[PDB]
This record gives sequence, structure tokens and C-alpha cells, in this order.
Amino acid sequence: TCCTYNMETRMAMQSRQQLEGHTKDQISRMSGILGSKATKFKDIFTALLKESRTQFNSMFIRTYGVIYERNSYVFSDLFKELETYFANGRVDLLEVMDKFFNTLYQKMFTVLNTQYTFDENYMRCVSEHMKELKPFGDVPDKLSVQIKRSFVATRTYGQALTTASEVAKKVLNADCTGALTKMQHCGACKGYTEKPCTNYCVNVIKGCLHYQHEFDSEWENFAMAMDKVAERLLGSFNIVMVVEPLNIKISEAIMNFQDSGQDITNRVFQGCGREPILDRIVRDIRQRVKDYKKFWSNLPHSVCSNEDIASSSDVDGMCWNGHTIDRYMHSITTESNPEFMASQLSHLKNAIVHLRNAYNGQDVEW
Repeated sequence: TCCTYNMETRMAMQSRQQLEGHTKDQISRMSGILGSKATKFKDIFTALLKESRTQFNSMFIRTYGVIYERNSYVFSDLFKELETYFANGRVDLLEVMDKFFNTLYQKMFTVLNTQYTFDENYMRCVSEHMKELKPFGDVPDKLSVQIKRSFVATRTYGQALTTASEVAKKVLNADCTGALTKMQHCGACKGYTEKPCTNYCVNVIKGCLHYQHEFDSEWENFAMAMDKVAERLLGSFNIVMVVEPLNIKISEAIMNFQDSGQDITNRVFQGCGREPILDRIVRDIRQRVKDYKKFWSNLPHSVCSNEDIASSSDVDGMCWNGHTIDRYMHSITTESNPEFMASQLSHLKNAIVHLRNAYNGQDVEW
């Protein structure tokens, strides 16, 4: 033997802080990029939603005049629900849209039929028949489903990014100590200058970070679910195509009532009687989430390739293998190491469930 007992104990602290150091570095930078981009995304969306509110109001004062001004609260209350949802997620978007178009129809029926008089009992009959008569055509039905799908998927995209960044921060083991020093510093113990075999170093580091094994496979499902949601956000659930021309979609529902106002009244009378910045940010995050899919499994390979360890290949047999200067005679482990959190997993598993519901156009309770 070429080392003492306390030389080995000194090399046990040096080997520990090298791996713990490199890991904490990679984790904090990834968690940093993910968290900062979550905030940027949430910012670009609130900006787009405030732009839509201002443009909606300006268009409506200009096109509808005092009919709009008198009832502006109906439209301003709608923007508040959409704002609150993105902030809280508590609002039921389909109920809100149903109520809005119901209120819009009652106000508009009364306005047109100034000539006639309607009490509380009459107007209740008018609302009961609304979905049977289709006053705004198929807009309320189609628009409400678009709002729900795009708002749910947009909010979940930002939330899942926040909780990924958060859960990575909480990841920040006795058997490792023995295998780590024996790999890094004990070649020299037998009077050797040869660097450790790469596959040896990889197996050792996989055993050290065996605690991130459950977590790594779930990070992969997370990246796969985050990629499907980004695909829907750029595609079929595109929120810019919903929010930006929202004033045009609502004016077109209004004109649908005006153009058939005569027809509507007759049917009632029988019943009762007398490139966008958010698209750029999604495309960007999407790529970074794709490049981070195998972040956890690449950690042993990242550690071994560094100037710090500078591990050598097996191919020539000129490396430290745990016994001598020879070829490391073990294959890399997959799915029992030859060289040898539950909350974070659940917080990540729940995010995946929420991303799945968002990509399926289903409800998210988060």
C-alpha cells in the first residue's frame, strides 16, 4: 500500500465535495433557466391579455358607441375572469362564457325590441330558449371550447415549468463514499499514474446518484408531456389566435344577431308571447426542455469527461479499474450495480398528470 489511513480519509472528503459540487452546479443552472423562462412566459401572456383588453375596449367604443359604453362592465367582467383564471386557475371558463353570451343575448334582445315591454318572467323564457334558438349561431359553442382549451394549456405550461425548476432545486449516501474514493484516488494507492476507466467511473457515479433514478425516468415523461403541450400551444390550442382577435370573434357573434334580429324575435314570440412574442417564447422553452430530457442520466457522463477526473477509455487497458491497470470487465447498468425525494417524485408526477389533461383538452384541478 502507498497511502495511509488518514490519507484515504483526506481523499474521501476531496472526492465527496467534487461530485457534490459539480452536481449542485448543473442543477442550479438548469433550475435557473427553467424558472426564469416560466416567469418570462407568464409575463408575455399577461402583456398579450392586457393588449387584447385595450384593443377590445377601443374597438367596441368605436364600433358600438354608447350601446357598448352603457354595458361595458359585461365585457370588462369577462376580461377579469380570464385574468383571474391565469393567475388563480379557480374560475370555470365554460360557465363564464355560457353566462356572458347569455347576458349579451338578453341585453341585445331588449335593445332591438325597444317597442315591446318585458318583465322578469318574460326575459327568463328568452334565456331558457337561447341554446335552442342559436342567436349568435355556433360561436358561443365553438369559442368557449377554444378559450377553455387554450387558457388551461397556457396556464399549465407555465405552472409545470415553475414546479420543474422548483422540484430540481429540492434534489440539491455512505456506499458512494467507498466506491467514489476507490475510483478516483486509489489507483495512486498501488503506485499508478493512469486515469480511471470511463465505464468504471460511470457505474460508480450512477450508484452515487441512484437516488435520482426514479426521478430521472419521470423527468423524461415530464419533457415528453411538456413537448406535447408546446405542440398544442403552437398548433390547435394556439392562445394568440384566441385572445388577439377576440374583439373580431365577439363582433361577428353580435352581427350574427343583428343580421337575423327579425328572424330571432319571431322565434322568441312563438315561445313566450308578446411571429407573436408568445409563439417565440414557446418555441424556445420547447427546445430547452427537449435538451434537458436526458439531463439526469448524462450527469455521470458529464462528471467523468471533466478535466477534474479526465477518465480514460477501456479500449487499451491503460486505466484504473478498481483492481489494477486493466480493462474494466463490467457492462454499464440499466434495469444491480457491480460497483456496489418521494415528495419531489409525486410533485413531478402530478405536473405530468396536469400536462396530460391540458394536452387532452380536459380539466386541470391545480
